[PDB]
Amino acid sequence: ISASRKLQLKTLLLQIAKQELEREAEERRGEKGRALSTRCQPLELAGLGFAELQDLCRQLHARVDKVDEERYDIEAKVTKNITEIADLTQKIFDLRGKFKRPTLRRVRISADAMMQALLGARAKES
Amino acid sequence: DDIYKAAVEQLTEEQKNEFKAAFDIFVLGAEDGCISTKELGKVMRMLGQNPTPEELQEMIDEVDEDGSGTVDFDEFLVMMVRCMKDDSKGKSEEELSDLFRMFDKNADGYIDLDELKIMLQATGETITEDDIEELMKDGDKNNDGRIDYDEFLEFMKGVE
Amino acid sequence: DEDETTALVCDNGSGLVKAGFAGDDAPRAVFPSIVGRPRHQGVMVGMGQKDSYVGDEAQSKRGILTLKYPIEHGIITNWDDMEKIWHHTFYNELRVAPEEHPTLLTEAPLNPKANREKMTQIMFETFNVPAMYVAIQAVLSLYASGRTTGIVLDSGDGVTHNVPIYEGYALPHAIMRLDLAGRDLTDYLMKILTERGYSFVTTAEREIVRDIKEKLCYVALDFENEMATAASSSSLEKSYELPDGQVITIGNERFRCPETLFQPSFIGMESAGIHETTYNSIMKCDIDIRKDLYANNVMSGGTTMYPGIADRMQKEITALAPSTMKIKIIAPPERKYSVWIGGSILASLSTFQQMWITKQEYDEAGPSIVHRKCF
Amino acid sequence: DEDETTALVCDNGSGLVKAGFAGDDAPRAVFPSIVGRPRHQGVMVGMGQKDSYVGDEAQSKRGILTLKYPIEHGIITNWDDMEKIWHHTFYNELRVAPEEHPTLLTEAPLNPKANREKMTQIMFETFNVPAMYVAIQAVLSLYASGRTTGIVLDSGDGVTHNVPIYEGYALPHAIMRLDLAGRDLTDYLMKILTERGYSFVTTAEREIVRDIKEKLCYVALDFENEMATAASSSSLEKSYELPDGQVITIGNERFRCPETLFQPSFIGMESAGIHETTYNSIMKCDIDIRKDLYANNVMSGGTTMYPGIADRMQKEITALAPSTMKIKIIAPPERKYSVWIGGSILASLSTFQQMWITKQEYDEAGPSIVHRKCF
Repeated sequence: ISASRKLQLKTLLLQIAKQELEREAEERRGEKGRALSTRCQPLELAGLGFAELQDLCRQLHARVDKVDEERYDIEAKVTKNITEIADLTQKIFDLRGKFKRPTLRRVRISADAMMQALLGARAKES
Repeated sequence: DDIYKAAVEQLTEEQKNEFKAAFDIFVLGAEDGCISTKELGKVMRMLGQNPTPEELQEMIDEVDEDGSGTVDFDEFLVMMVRCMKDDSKGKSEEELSDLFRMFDKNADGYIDLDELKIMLQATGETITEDDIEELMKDGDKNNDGRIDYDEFLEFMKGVE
Repeated sequence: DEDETTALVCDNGSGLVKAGFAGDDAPRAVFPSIVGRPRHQGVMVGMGQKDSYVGDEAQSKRGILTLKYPIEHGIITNWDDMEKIWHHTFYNELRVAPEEHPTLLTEAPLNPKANREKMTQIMFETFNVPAMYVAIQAVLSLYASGRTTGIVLDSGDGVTHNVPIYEGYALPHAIMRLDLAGRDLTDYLMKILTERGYSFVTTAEREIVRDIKEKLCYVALDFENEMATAASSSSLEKSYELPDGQVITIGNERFRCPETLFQPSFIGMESAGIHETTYNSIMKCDIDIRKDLYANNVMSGGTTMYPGIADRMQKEITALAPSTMKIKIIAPPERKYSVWIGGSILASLSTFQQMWITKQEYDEAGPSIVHRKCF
Repeated sequence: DEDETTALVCDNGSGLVKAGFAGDDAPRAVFPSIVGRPRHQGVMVGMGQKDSYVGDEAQSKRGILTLKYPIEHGIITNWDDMEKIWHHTFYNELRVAPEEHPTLLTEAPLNPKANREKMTQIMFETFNVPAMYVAIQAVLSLYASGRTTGIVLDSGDGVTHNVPIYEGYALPHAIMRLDLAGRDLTDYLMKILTERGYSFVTTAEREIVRDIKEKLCYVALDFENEMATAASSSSLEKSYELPDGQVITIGNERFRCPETLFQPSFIGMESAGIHETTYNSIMKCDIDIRKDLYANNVMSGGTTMYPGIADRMQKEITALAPSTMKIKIIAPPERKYSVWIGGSILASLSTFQQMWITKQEYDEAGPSIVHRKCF
C-alpha cells in the first residue's frame, strides 16, 4: 500500500470510529431519556387535594433522598474509577514514559520560509 | 517517509518542478550529484544558515525506509515537501480512546482484526487486506493479532 | 515572526549564554557572557564607537577592549551588564520582546539567593516579562539526558555543583559543590604555557588561551600512561595558530591542565577532584538509593568535552566504589548545550505551567518571591 | 478473577500479610504490612510520584521513603494505612470486590478486643463485605497441622501468644502471653551488628537487618556449645550482601539474635523465654490434658523456621517435664504460612457456615458483635 492510500485509509477510519462513537453515544442518550422517564415518572398534580399534596410531597421527598443517594453512589464509584484512571494512566504513562516524551523541534525551516529565503519572487508557490 | 507523498497528492506539481531546479542547485558543486551531507549543507547555506552533516545525513535517512542512505531526487522531493505545512496535528491518546471504544467493538482493550476490517470497509476508501493487515500489524506491536488501545494510539498517532 | 507565544530560555552562565525559545531544538544564538569596553583614546571622529559592546560585539571588536564577565561562579554580580546582554540577546538575535513572553533563567541551588532574585527582578522590571522562572541546571541536565535519577556533574565555567537526584527528588545534603571550573582550567593553562615560553596576560591573550584549551586539550582515560608517552615524545604535541601568525604547541600539558578536575590542588584548591565529589554524593544517599546513583553518573555542561572524560570518570569512581556494583556514565553529545535543552523541555511542559511566577504575583510579592515559588 | 464467591482470607500480622481465597492451598499474594511515604522534597517537574506507597510498592520505592508498619505488637493502630493495604490486596492482587465475597481476618484471643471489633468494622463499613469472621490463629494453626489437640507456639514479629487447645477447646488460663517477638530480635541484631562495626539505623538499613535475620539466623539445639564454638572458630561465620555492594560478615550474632527467644533479657524483657512459657501452658492444664499436649507441641507462624528450634524446644520442655512422658514437636513445612491455610480450611468448613456475621446482624448489633459471634 502506497502513501496517499494509507493516509486516506487511516483518516477515514478515524472518521468511521467517530461515527461509531456517535451511534454509541446516541444509543446511550436515547437510553438516558427513556430510562429517566421510566424511573422518575412525571407527577400527576391535577385536582389533587391539599393534605393529599402535603403527603405526596413528603413521599416524593423520600424519593429525592433515595434517587439522590443512589446516583450519588454511582457518582462516588465514578470518582473512584476516576482516580483509578488518573493514577493507572499515570502509572503506565510512566512505564510508557522515561522514554515516551513527545516533543517539538524548530530546527525545521518550513519549506515556505525555506523556499522563500531561497527564491524571493520566484518562491510564488514556494 | 510516505506521508510526504500523501501530501503532494494533496499538493500541486509546479512545486515539484521548482524543487527539481532546487535539487539541481542543491547539488551545485556536489560530490555525488544527489543531496549528501554537504549538499544539504549548501542548501541551508543558500538558505542563509549553516547546518551540521549529521542532521544532514539524518534528514537524508529520516525518509530511509529501505536503507537507501542517500537523497534520491525522488526522496529529495519527499524531503522538500517534508518542510511545507501540509498535514499536521498528531492525533493521539484521548480522542483515540474515544474512537478506540469503537475500533474495539470487541472492547478488548485491543482492536481485533474484526473491528478494524469492518471500519475500514466503512472508511469509503478501497479496502485491501494489505490495508487491514498492515494496520493490525502497526497497531499491534505486541503482535497479538489485535491492536491494543495504546497499540491503537500507535495505530492512529498523527495520521491526518 | 514566531508562530507561538512561547517561553524564552537563556542559560546564563559565567562562560557563555545560550539563548533561544522554549519548544525549539536549541539556542538561536550563543553569546559570551561579556560586556566589552575600549581602553584607548580615540583620534578619528565620526567613527561610530560604542561605550560598551555586548556578547559577540565584545569579542568582534576586542582588539582594543577590556572584556568583563558580569557572572562569576554561577552568580550575576553586575545586573546592569546582564540587562545589556539580554536586551541584545532577545531583541537582536531571538527577535523577541520578553514583554509578551515568559522567561526561564537558570542557576545552581547553592548559588547565593541574590542570583535568583536579580534574574527575576531584571526581567520583571526592565523587560516587563509576563512571567518568570528560575530553573535548576541539574534538572535541566537530567531532562536533556533522559534521566530522573543520577548524579549531575555539570562541570561549568565558574562552578561544579555535583548533585544527586533520585526519582525526581533532590538529596540536597549530599550536594558536593566544588570551587573548580573551566575558567580556572584556562588560568592554569596560561601559567603552564608561560613555563613553555608563551606568556599571556591581557584580555585578547586570555580569550585566546581559552580558545587554545577548547581545541587542544583532552583529559585522558589514564593520565599516567598518557604522560609516560606525552612527556617522552614530540609526537604527542599539537599546534595552535595564534591570531598574529605565531604558533604555540602543547605536549603533556595538553592533558595535565584538564587533569586539574582530578587534581584541584593544581590551582590551589583543597579538593581531591570531581570523581571524589561524585562518589561522596552517592555515599551520603541511603543504601537503597546508592545502587541507582552508581549506575547513573550524569555528565553535563562544558569541560566534559574533553576526550577520555567518560572513561576517566568511570575508572575514578569505580576505584572508590564497592565491588560487584556497576558504575555507569551518561555523557550525551548534547554536552555543554544540555542545560539549554533541558530549559526548553521544562519551560514547555504542561506539568510546568503552574510553576511560573506571573507578573501579578511578582508585583504583589516583590523579588523575594522567586525564593519561595521556583524551588 | 475467582470463579466462586468464596471467603477471602487474609492473615495480617505485624510483619507480613498473607492473602488469598478460601478453599485454596496458599495465599495468592504476600505483602509486607507497610505503607511508605517520601521524606524528600521533589526537584523535577512532571515526575508523577505518589503521596504514599503500599505493600510491595512501599518496599520497591523505599530508597526515598520512610516505611511505617500500621501494626504495633499485634494491634492495628493505623487504620488509614491498613485500609490501603486491604484495598490494594483485594482490588489489585486478589482482583476482588469484597462486596461479593465474605472475609476472614485473624488475631490472638488476648489481642485487645478493639482490634477484632475494628477488623470486623473495616470490612463491613469500608469494603461492604456481605459477612465477617475473625479467627483465632491457634485454631487455624491446628487445622493446618492436622490437630485438634496441642500447644500452639506462635512467636511472631509482634508478640508470642502460647496457647494450649484440647479436643478443640481452649484452656485460656494456661495462655502465657509475652512481649517477646521478631521485631525485638531484630532490634537486638541491629545493636550487635553495630558492635561489629556495621551501624544500621535508617529505614533502608532497618529493612536490611530484618532481611539479614531471615536469611542468616538460627538457634541451634545447644546454645552453650554453639556459643563456645562461634567464640573459637570462623567456621560459624556467614556473609550477607547489601544493596550497594557492601558485604557484612556475621559470627555469633547469627544465633544471639534468635537466642533472645530463650534469653528475653537481651531486649529488656521480664521473661524466662518461650520454652518456659510453652512448658507452663502444658503445666497449667489438668494432668489428663497434659499428656496429649506434651505429645502434640505444634509450631505455627514464623521464627519456627530457625534450624535447631524444633529440637531445642523439644529438649527444653523435656528437661522441664516429668520423666517417662513423651514430648514431641510438630514443625511442618507449611510453616509461616500454615495460619493462612488454616484460615482457608475454617472459612470453607460446612460446620463453620453458621459462624459468619452477616451485614445485617452486624449492623443491628454494632461492632461489639464480634465478641459474641467470633471470640
